[PDB]
Amino acid sequence: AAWNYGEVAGPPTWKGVCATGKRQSPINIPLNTSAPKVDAEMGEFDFAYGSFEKCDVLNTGHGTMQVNFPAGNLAFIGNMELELLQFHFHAPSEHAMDGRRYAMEAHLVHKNKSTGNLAVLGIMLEPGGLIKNPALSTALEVAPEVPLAKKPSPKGINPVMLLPKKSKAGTRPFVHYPGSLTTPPCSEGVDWFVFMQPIKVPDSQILDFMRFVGDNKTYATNTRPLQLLNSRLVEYEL
Amino acid sequence: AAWNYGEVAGPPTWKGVCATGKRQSPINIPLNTSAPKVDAEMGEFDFAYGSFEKCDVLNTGHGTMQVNFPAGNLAFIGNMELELLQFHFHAPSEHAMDGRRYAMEAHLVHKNKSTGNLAVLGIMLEPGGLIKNPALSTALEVAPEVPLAKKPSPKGINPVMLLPKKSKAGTRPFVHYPGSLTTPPCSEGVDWFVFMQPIKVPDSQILDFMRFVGDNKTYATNTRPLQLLNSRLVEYEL
Ligand SMILES: O=P([O-])(O)O
Ligand SMILES: O=P([O-])(O)O
Ligand SMILES: O=P([O-])(O)O
Ligand SMILES: O=P([O-])(O)O
Ligand SMILES: O=P([O-])(O)O
Ligand SMILES: O=P([O-])(O)O
Ligand SMILES: [Zn+2]
Ligand SMILES: [Zn+2]
Repeated sequence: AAWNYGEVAGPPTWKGVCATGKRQSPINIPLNTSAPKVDAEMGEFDFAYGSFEKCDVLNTGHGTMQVNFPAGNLAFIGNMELELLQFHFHAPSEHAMDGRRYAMEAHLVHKNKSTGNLAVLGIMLEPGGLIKNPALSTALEVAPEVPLAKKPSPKGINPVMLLPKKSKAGTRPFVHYPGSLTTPPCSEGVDWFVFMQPIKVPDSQILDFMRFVGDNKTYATNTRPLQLLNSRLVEYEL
Repeated sequence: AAWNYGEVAGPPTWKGVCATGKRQSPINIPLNTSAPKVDAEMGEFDFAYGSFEKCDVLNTGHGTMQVNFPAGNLAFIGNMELELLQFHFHAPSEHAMDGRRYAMEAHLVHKNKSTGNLAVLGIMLEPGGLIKNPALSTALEVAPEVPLAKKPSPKGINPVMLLPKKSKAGTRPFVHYPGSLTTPPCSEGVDWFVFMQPIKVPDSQILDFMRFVGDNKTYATNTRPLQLLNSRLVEYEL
């Protein structure tokens, strides 16, 4: 009949810009579309991330844990310098590609040192991996139980492990578009770069994360529904 | 302000008995409780599932697939004859054990020949299994992806495979309680038997099922919240 489970009741009740905004994330990312793809002409990312950062792991109390970093983790793109602030995860992925979401999505949030605005790199996490992603692994182990608490992690964290390998041609193809934080206050003016290439994590880790989101008592999600592109352009650095 | 993702939005708005009835499923099943427990004194289940070749797999448009059986598969418990009509699944589990849901719950739905009620057997699926479960596997393989569509299974689907292994005393401990269907119209007078011993399953299959629940484009759940026990008691045949 006309009964369903439906989507989580949360997001559609969010107020503020979350409802009125016209530049909201996440959005769909067409990549097998018939429409012309506007090249972002921005170059390739160059990453200067540390290999054993010492991090605070916060429990955001909204599902994901948040691994915070000290300065000196820099990513370079389009003549700007982005500094890494923190990473966290969402399951399922928040962006889709051609309408389809992935098992998880890592978000690596940066400050644009050039501008002061927020930049966010999104990486899709796919099931099927056989090597435990140590960044995600450490972030699940150190994650404090009490919401809004934060323990320092004993192990180091290499955030490079949440980025795609360079392809056979040396690229890390991506798409770029202006958007917003995916959680309240859903603030706009955020620059989004989303990597086309997923990383393969093991299925155990994805379930571990959904378990974390469900507070070790069930399996839950923490993703916002797709938003309307509106008059925005997605730019492709393939 | 405060905000969350929440749970799915559909269930709390299901109407009719879903809302008014006082014998609804699922429920939390205490086990590590001081409280004394009423023994079911019903003996152990015996299974005579035979006519499992040539059965249909149906996509219900409500998340799970449903493996329909022909007449002739019987289960016996107490003085009672349970005729298997179909099985399907939920992720995460619908019933909880001390407030803990498992990754999946299998529901084998029978007609109780002896009372003219339905009877539902309920098995928890945990991750961490080394062998694909064959019933769940074929269910996933054969299940048509188009909603409302059904397809005959080429291979035979042995429903016994969804039952936990006998304990080191020859038994499969379970709890019994009168409840309802977990989906609308939530009709009451369903006999629930929930087994206490989960079956371990490869994480691949759990994500594959959550994938199926998500129209093969996301990962989603299909579970109703827990329901008040009210006047009932839970019978334990441990
Ligand atoms: O440091 P990368 O950007 O060459 O990996
Ligand atoms: O920035 P490079 O040294 O990884 O090419
Ligand atoms: O990609 P899978 O086979 O781990 O589900
Ligand atoms: O950084 P997010 O949580 O707003 O996506
Ligand atoms: O393989 P497990 O650790 O997810 O059970
Ligand atoms: O068999 P159920 O899922 O309607 O309880
Ligand atoms: Zn995020
Ligand atoms: Zn069910």
